[PDB]
Order: sequence, then structure tokens, then C-alpha cells
Amino acid sequence: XSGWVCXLXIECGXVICAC
Repeated sequence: XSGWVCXLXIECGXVICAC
């Protein structure tokens, strides 16, 4: 994550979810 925002459609990496 960017911390753990991460993984359910908001900020998983930079490209896959919304980031």
C-alpha cells in the first residue's frame, strides 16, 4: 500500500486500482 489505503479499488499501487 501507501501505508494501507490499498487493495479494494483505491491506491493499490499507482496503475491497477484508483491510483
